[PDB]
Amino acid sequence: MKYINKLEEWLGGALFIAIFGILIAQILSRQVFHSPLIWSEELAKLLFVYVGMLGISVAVRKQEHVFIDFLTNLMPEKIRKFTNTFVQLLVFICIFLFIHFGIRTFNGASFPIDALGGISEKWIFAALPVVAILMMFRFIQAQTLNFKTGKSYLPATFFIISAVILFAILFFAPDWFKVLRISNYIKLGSSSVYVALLVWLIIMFIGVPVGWSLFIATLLYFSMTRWNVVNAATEKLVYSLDSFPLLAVPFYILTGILMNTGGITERIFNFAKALLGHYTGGMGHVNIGASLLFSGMSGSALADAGGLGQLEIKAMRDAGYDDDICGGITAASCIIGPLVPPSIAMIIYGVIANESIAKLFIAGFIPGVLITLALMAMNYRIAKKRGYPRTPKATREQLCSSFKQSFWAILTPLLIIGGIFSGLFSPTESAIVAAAYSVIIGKFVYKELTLKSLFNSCIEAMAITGVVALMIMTVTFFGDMIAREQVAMRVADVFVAVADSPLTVLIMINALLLFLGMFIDALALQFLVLPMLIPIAMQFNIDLIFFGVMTTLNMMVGILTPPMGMALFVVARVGNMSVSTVTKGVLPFLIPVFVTLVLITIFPQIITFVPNLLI
Amino acid sequence: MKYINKLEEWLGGALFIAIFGILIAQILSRQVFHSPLIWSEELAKLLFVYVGMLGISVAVRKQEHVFIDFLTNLMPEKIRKFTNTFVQLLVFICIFLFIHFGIRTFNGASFPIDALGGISEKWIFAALPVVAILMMFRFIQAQTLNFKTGKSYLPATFFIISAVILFAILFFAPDWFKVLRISNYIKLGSSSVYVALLVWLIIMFIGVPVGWSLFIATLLYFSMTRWNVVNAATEKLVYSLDSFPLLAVPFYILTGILMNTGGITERIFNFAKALLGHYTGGMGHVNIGASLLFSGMSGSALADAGGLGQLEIKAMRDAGYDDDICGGITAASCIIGPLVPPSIAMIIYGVIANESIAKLFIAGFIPGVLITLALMAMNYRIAKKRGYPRTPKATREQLCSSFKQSFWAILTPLLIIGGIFSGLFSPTESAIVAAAYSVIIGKFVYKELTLKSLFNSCIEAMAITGVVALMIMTVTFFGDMIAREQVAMRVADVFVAVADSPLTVLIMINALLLFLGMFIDALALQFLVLPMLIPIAMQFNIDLIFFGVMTTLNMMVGILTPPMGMALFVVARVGNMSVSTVTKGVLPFLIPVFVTLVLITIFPQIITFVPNLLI
Ligand code: NA
Ligand code: NA
Ligand code: NA
Ligand code: NA
Repeated sequence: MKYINKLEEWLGGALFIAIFGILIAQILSRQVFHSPLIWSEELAKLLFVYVGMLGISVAVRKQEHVFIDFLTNLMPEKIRKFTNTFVQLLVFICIFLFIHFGIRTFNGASFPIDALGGISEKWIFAALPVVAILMMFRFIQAQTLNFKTGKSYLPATFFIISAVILFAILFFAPDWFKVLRISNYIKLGSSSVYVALLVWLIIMFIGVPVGWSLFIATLLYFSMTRWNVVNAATEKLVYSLDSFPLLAVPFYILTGILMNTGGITERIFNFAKALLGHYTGGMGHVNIGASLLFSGMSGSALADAGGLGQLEIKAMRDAGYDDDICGGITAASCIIGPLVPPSIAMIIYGVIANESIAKLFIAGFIPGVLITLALMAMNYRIAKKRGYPRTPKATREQLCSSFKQSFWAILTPLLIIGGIFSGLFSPTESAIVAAAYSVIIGKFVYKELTLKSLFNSCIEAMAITGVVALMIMTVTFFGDMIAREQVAMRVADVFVAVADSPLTVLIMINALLLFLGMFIDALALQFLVLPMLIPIAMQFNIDLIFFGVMTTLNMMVGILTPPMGMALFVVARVGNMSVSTVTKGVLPFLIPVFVTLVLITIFPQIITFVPNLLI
Repeated sequence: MKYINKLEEWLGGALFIAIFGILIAQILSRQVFHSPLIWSEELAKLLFVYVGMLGISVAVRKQEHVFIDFLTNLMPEKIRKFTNTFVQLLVFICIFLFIHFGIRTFNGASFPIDALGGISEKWIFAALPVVAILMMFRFIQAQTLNFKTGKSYLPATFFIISAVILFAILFFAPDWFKVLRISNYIKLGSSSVYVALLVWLIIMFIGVPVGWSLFIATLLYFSMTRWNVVNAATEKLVYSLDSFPLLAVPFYILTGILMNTGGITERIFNFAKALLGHYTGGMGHVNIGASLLFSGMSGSALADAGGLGQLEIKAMRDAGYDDDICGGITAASCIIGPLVPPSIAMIIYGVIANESIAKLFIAGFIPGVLITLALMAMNYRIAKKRGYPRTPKATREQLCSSFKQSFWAILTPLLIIGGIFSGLFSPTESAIVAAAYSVIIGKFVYKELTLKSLFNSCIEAMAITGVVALMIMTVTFFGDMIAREQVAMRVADVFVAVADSPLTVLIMINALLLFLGMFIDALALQFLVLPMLIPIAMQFNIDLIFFGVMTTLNMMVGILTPPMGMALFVVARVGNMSVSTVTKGVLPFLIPVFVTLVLITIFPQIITFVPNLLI
């Protein structure tokens, strides 16, 4: 079907541009003309729903949804074939039920959209089935290649025939499906939730994506007890994306993509080198400072690691640094980005826990500074011990010229931090302002931007957001089961004798997260673990801002821990060195991170005092 | 199918607003910032193509396409049933072939769109089939109502079955249609065009719409001689709408609709009454002046007749004027609008004849003033003869206040005329400027416009333009047949002994048009007659600007001529009087119009000298 080969990309880019313009107009009108608008937010959320659905469809087409690949890599090809067939079957079922629930909920929408002219909510609720059909088509398309390469046992015609038969049964004899209700045959009772979770773990491990396994577990739970209750909970699937705080993700991603161009990074690194280059430790300090500077704009670590390593490692190697130490420094300095705001992890945690993003950012600011100072101290100690030389002192004129060149680029982090801390802007408004400023600077003051490049960047940002959107909707759906069955209360009742001692609970949770982070990627681990943990945290009367900061730091420590750390692989690839050297170099730099984690775990006041002062 | 019940309206309104904004930006940038844009025109035309197709679809759904209804009104109901079935059959066939040719031409599009980034022309050519499917669905929908009320013999299931069978044949064995080629059975030869024209007339009279009958005639001609040649000509169907001069129609219509509000007309009429009300003839002069003022903004006569009669007739009746005279004045004064620019008829003539719209607009101004002066003279003569009284002289303060009130509204005609005459703007730019100014005035100075009202007005303007678009495309298609066979040359060769005497040819053409205008509406008559007349005019070396002006005046005279004059019916309805009295009152006022037509026919220098001076 060649004439619909770019529908999602083009339509999503158009919607993205429209939303960007709408929010820009809102901010400009409110701040300058003192003329607040009452429809901009509603329209932006309405469009964002469709943007998210389109991103999900693109990800489904390209087979990019996140999944756990630890046990998969240990399987033979023959064994992998069966499991890869099974996961396609499950995803087919998931998309079918997706379409069904979308149609039903669209038919059920009644209330109007006040503050937008009284329009009906059907406009919001219609995005689900319309894009679900396209997702089904994309899945069928991908099955052709899957079977062609020999990775699955099922062709596309099988799925087409099954879809036709299922639609016929649905539209002409739905009462037949009442034989797929597990409650007919066995009454499990209270153990239904435990069985559902047990099968959830297995299907997740065999290779099914997290976003689909979270849906399958809830469907099994409802089928096990009483099916007709699913209709009440199915509205959350759509209501989750209609959120204003969640809207800041794509714009932060776009800002990072725009600022990650080669020209800007060169200026920033040149300034940092001219500044910090002449001290004992030298290029290590330069690398840490550059990472800290880029943290204020980037919302992720791997982007920083893969954007600057080629440049930094050259300087450190040339100065006289060993390969293992330089790899370790490059890998370790990357975790600053997710901690210093803005940060995608904090946004996800706030959305899941219904906490305010601004307080999370303010609370998490300090740990970034502590980690940076500790890293500088350790780098100084190592460089002094190993007897490296000192680079020449830079003269003033080079500092002046480097600062003059980098001025506009380095101004952005101050913009964002001032906008958020002072309360002038909300996080979404701050993201919009940063994106607009970056676009202006790229187009005019550096000439590196063009309209086609901007459109491609918007498409890329939407594609990235699509992966997160599915997990968000499904985790919101799964939280319904978790809360209804009161799993947290039962777990707390089981874990007696540790109450009144929250320190032991924190230690246990930290140990569990540290152990799990060795084999599972951070992004999947967050969604896997948070829904079960947040209610248990609320059970013991643990502050949620501090809990969010602690969990985010503990998960970011994961990308450094063998076997499976993305930072290690990226650094080894970029610097052209064996992963063993990178690992041995990182080992000496893990002590500061562990010490910081211990300090914040035992002294919550450190985290919790700044946000109260500011808010 | 409830959830697609407003698709055309909403999408077309959105596209209309987008085009309006694009042209506004182009004009503002070029005139103020001296920064010409090279993509605005291409984008506007590309969007206008889709707007026109959507309008055609809406008109097809509502059954509003123009047709000749003279012979139809004389038929019994039982005899009307057969013909009404036949016309549905023919329209079904026409839409089917429309879809087929759209698909073929979209597949055949190769060249790119320079000045728009090199995009492919498939974007332009894709509008045809996509909307043709929707037109087919709307036709099938309307057939249900048609059969329900007993006006046709065929249900909708019949058409659905026929469409399915025809599509199956088209897609799986198209070589079967080669039995529908009339050239297999009889080789008519040179008489093919004559036979096609004869059947064209025959089917047109039984009530088939003009737009479909032209297409049917062309298809029959091609099938009669050699079918495969149709593919070369089918591109004009799409290329006709991709025209910049044609883009001025909807915006002039929108300007008229916006300015036809109750408040503005009240101010204009109050000013006119305060100005011209105290002279022998009085309210007649007032009515003529008000019509002249409204001509500069309105592009049609019936709109002026129906938007002002209720107010004018009251004043004339109260003054002491008889009913027949007041009806005659009201009916006669309406023909100023189509003559004084802007005018839709002149735009259509220029599009069909490839002449410049600006020259036609400048040339048609003088007759619009001669007619007004002659009408004033005749009204004075009648009022003096019948001994009506004189109204009191208005004092200065009322004149000052009426002016002060109407100032902004009455400014618009000067805006348009100055913009066009001075060469500052092209007609499309002038239309855009007038629409923007009217919107601004309605929203701010007079506080009468709202976004919903503007959207509804845009929808109405698109609906009106949809009717014209189909006739434009089909007449462009039919011109190919007319030019290929050289009908004009043969007609000229038949009509020997009149060459070297263009006066006799003009007299013959004028007599024919005057005779035809008695039974056929002006809008249908223009498309019916122009395609054959224009080549014959070119044959005799007759200037085309003068020919266009003369034909437009001759056709506008039609709406006054019984049996069938729309002006008479509208005036009788609005003034609540019998059509016989309206006719007998119009009779005395037809002498000035005939004298003006004779004068311009015998003295082309009256028309042809102003445009040469200005251009
Ligand atoms: Na960050
Ligand atoms: Na790890
Ligand atoms: Na006019
Ligand atoms: Na007439």
